[PDB]
Amino acid sequence: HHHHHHMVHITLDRNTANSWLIISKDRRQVRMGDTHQNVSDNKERFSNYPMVLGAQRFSSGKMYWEVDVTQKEAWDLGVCRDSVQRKGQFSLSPENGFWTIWLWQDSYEAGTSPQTTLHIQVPPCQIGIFVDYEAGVVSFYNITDHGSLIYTFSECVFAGPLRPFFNVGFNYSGGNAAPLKLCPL
Ligand SMILES: Cc1nsc(N2CCCNCC2)n1
Repeated sequence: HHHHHHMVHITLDRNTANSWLIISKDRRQVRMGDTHQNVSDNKERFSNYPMVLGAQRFSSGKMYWEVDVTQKEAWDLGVCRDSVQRKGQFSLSPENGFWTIWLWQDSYEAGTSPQTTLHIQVPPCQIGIFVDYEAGVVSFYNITDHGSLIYTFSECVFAGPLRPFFNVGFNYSGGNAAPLKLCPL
């Protein structure tokens, strides 16, 4: 992939975060806190899961960014509609407005309905996310393995503005405290 030259500077939107998340001062890192983080509730916040959106909204063009997932046991990454459900239980699927991959219990899977098994030989420490709005494409790249393709969602029906999507995952095990970090360009 030669997608690096569509690189965009992504920052996290505090106001969308689950109330247990801690976003860094530079808005480039997020991690699970050990308690509720002393913020008011609002209609933007993901209530049931440790999720947060990027501040940027995309309705055209080609966009690329990279996320560091080093030492995490569980996470979800990708893009979603600006109008996704925030409150209650829901599944990550294109029908619900999400184009995502994840790590869960040592398996990587794409957020199709039902979910698709991914085949990754080299556990990634960084993930590249490529969106082509006009083509209807969301692609995922293994930066640790020379940029090798992980998954492509094609014929996507975005049906509105897109936002970068993140889930740091729960930390019941004590092995998933590490942050998601947006990597420098
Ligand atoms: C609805 C919700 N968002 S975070 C959260 N935690 C309590 C459950 C134990 N793990 C810590 C995070 N619950």
